[PDB]
Amino acid sequence: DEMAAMLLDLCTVETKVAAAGAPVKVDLTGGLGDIKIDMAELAAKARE
Amino acid sequence: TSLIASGVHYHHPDGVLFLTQFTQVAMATVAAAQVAEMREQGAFVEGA
Repeated sequence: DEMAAMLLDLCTVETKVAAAGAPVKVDLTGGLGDIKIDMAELAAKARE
Repeated sequence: TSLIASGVHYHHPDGVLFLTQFTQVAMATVAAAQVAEMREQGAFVEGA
């Protein structure tokens, strides 16, 4: 429901016109980008 | 649709060719080129 809300906000009139002028790249990520968490463990182990 | 020029930014939802800064230029060149051809064929009368 949170992510759905983030997707609609891109569909707002304000961000629609922004897309008409130029392609809009939106980061809806929760800061997973600067994450130093090692996926070799905390992902695999999670899956395991 | 949109065009950015030297000092100016022109945006139209339909077309820039229908924007006056362009349209006038297009219209002027179209006619000037057509008459030049008419002049090359000599079809232009001296007393027009």
